Amino acid sequence: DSVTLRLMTEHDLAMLYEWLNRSHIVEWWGGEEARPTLADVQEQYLPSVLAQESVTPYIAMLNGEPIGYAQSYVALGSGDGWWEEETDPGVRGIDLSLANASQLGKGLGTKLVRALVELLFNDPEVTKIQTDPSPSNLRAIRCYEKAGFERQGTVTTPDGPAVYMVQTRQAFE
Amino acid sequence: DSVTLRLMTEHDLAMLYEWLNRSHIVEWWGGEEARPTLADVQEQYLPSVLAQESVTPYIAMLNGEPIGYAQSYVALGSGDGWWEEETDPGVRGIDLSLANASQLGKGLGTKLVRALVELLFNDPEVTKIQTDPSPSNLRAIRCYEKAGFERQGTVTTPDGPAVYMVQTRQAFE
Repeated sequence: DSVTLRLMTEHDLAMLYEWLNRSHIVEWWGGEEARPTLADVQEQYLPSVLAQESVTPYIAMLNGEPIGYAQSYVALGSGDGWWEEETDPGVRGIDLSLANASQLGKGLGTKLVRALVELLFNDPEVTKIQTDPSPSNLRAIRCYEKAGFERQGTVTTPDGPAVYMVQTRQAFE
Repeated sequence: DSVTLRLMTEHDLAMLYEWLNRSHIVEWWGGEEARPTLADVQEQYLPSVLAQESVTPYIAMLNGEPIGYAQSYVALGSGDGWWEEETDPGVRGIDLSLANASQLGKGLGTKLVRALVELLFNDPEVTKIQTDPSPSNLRAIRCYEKAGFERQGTVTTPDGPAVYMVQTRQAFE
């Protein structure tokens, strides 16, 4: 049980494309529809395109095996209505939504979160990590808390209410 | 005649490597030194690595042929002491130092500048483009002025004084 992260590179885009075609669920209410093409993936996840939005892509690995995709982003200046009240350039948010996109039968839980937190605090410009799980996602909230995150309350995002959680460098230590 | 820019991808790293061992000048005051390997270049300019620093890499093209490399960056929050007085997330900096690195002949002047500015302003989050040429570089400064930038004065950077120049979305229109 060794969970670790690396930068995602373009060679990973084929793999991500494969994983998104595993994770593809059309719910009865039917957003989604499409189902991504290799070109769709390249277009959305190209590292250079993510760079324009201050997003950094990662591959989460279990025992050297890539099992999912993660992203960190600079909260401040995110746009499309995201994190509009942010003031501090050092806040990084994390997006673990694709962190089991390979559909392993078990999630890397707080181990995954700790490794991402540790990696991000390696950059001296980073002051605090935030994450915004669904208010109904009690298990993810608990995993974040076990990893050192503290619930701050519920915020309205473009995707709806979210439970806003943070870990400062100081708290992390 | 027709200058365009596209996002740089990993495929371009070899070409960039070649351009760099091509426009390679060692100055009497010694620096630059080591001389770049493919590995140095692929490591330093890997788009995912640039993403971690909120830097977007571009390949400048003339009539569909690659002639040089350009980067833009989010000024706010850059660190290593860069742009510490910035407060606006919408500010993007440009770095044209390698924009004629193919050294295939005559340089794209204002045309290049305008195309990079246009591309950045296509992002609604971008409020202002900045550039920081050497104060002795009177010709670069003139090209930036022809392209719509306005001198704001001289600022101290980690690399010494630079002439601070900007073009607001308003001014560009």
